[PDB]
Amino acid sequence: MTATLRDAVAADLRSITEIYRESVLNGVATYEETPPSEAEMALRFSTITGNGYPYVVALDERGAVIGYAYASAFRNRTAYRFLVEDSIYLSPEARGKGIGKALLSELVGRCTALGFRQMIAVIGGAHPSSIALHRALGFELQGLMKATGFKHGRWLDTAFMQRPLGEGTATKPTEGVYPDTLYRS
Amino acid sequence: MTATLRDAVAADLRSITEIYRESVLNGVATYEETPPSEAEMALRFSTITGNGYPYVVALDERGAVIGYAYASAFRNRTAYRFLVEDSIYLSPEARGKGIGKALLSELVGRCTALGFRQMIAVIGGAHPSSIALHRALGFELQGLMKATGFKHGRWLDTAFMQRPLGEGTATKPTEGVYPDTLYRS
Repeated sequence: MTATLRDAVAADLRSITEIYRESVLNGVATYEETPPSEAEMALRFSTITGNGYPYVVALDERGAVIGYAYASAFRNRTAYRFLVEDSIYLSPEARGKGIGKALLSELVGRCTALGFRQMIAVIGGAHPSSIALHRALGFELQGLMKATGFKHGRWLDTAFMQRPLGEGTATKPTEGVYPDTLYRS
Repeated sequence: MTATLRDAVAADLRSITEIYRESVLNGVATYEETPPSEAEMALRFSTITGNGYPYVVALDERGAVIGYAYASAFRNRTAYRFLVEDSIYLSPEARGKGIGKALLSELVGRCTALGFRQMIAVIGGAHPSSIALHRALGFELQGLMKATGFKHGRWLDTAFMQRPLGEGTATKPTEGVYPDTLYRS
């Protein structure tokens, strides 16, 4: 079935926070240990969206948020301004329904339209299902940083994947229009 | 000769700031574009050293600072606490003299002694002499993130290298002692 996506709003933060909490506690996708409060998630949302990045939710048939995704900086240093990193979190019962693919497709398309040139995924635990999702969307595995995380009493590998966006490295970005305007001072 | 190294102090701030400034303006080792103020560099210094990470300077024959290096988090999320990232900056005059190797060796040694387990280098521009320096101290190239920076009018690659520290992945860390005590909330 076609996923139902829309941009996230403030009113989604409670559900976002719950989804992320489950991931923090039970998964390896995030290397955070203590679930952030809704207030903290809301600050993060404010910052990401204030920087012009897309932040979207997936909805079930009744309109409830069952997953979310956003792009943000890999690192917010000037020279990295044309690079984005994707983050995707599905509630357990939203998995296996093509919703990850839809969220990632949305991020890829949005960031293409906005003028970013490369997208990186930093995959906690190097989980094969997350690697495969990204591969499905045209990311290529760039490397595996072994034993870089420690969570749930285990050493974790961290996979790095990358996809070009739009013109990629082929052209110079247009001066003075977003996202060239990020991180300038 | 053998390099002269010591821990950085507040009195080294001007030299640190000026060395970094030159790197910001002229180089690809940092993807920052605008030189930070001394006050900003001070905040960074305090933060790094307040987390227990080593921050050292190299001196010339007059005792003046001619290079510096530090370790810090790759990302400050809990599960990354046993991972450090190295940063090394030499003034133009300190180059070609083995000082880079002394500084890197010092960071490796210190971080090993302190109980970190992995070190990553994120090498701006995939600069060949930086890659070579790191390879000589046992780092291995993990991946090349193509066209991830844009500086001086050109697309830059970013190389990721890694070296295990001490026991590496072979044992579990000791609970309750540094650096297990970092990023716990």
